[PDB]
Amino acid sequence: AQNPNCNIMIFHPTKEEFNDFDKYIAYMESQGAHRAGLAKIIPPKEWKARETYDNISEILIATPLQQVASGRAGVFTQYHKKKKAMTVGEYRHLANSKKYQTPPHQNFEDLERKYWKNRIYNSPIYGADISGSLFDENTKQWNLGHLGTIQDLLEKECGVVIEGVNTPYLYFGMWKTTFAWHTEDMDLYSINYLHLGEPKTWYVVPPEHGQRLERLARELFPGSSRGCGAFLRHKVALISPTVLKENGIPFNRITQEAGEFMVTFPYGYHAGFNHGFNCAEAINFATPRWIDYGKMASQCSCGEARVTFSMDAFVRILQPERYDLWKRGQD
Ligand SMILES: O=C(O)CNC(=O)C(=O)O
Ligand SMILES: [Mg+2]
Ligand code: NI
Ligand SMILES: [Zn+2]
Repeated sequence: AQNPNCNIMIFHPTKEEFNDFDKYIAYMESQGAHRAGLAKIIPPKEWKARETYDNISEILIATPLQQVASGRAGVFTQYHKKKKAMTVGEYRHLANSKKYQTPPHQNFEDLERKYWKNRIYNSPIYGADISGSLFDENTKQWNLGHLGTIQDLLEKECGVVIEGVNTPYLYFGMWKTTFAWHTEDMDLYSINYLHLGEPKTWYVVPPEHGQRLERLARELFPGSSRGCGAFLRHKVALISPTVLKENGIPFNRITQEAGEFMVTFPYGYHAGFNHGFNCAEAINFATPRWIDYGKMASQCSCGEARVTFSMDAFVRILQPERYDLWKRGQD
């Protein structure tokens, strides 16, 4: 078995290898990359997502989210308080202000220490989940707005045609903005490109060990666990690496820099934080190997997780027994 310790793998495709996205994903999996839950892909040196980022400041962040924490420094939840709209230029200036900017630090490890020590005492503002793309239409390789759609994959594998669309999302971050522990909707893959700015640190649990993380989360968030049988679908819980190590949960960590792709694999729980002002683009995707994970994906039916239009069909076709109750949650 390839990559039996489930280490995060880093790939350096050539420009020729960068042509066929599906083929490269399948290659990475042939080498065991999925066992980690997460892989990094460094694009060939010839490639670019677009010519410059000089003209992005007038993008609107219609609903910036203030991420307010509750709990202890290594075990907390976050809720999102909606703020008034602002442009990307306004948000950048905010991120760089004395109240929100990255503190002085020695290196990524020192910054990571400061994040876990101090995150809960601040409420950074995240421009998350903004439909759109920063890839130039002329970028033909690994263009996250031109990928094969999940509905087309389901149709090719299973023969059933379904409604729904699959488009990318932009994320504008600042120091301490945080993504809570989660897998993707329907335990899909994700791909994330860091277009510009400061790094993003990731933590990930190997898919084969995801249930160990779930069991710890039920112990650490006991009221949330009684409320919902899949409360990590709410995307609000944080657990630090120190706490994970204390409880024997297998995980790995890596820092993504501008110009790099990350791929998350089906049922790879991940969480992380931004180092400073940045912009990422991400989308879900599927492969033939996903289908069996999609059929088994947990679901939130308490009603909190409330998700896209296109997830309906995935539940309806892959999880017909659950359908009924899940749609009661969504309505
Ligand atoms: O970058 C972020 O805030 C969150 N991204 C992801 O969870 C992803 O790409 O799967
Ligand atoms: Mg603009
Ligand atoms: Ni994700
Ligand atoms: Zn729920």
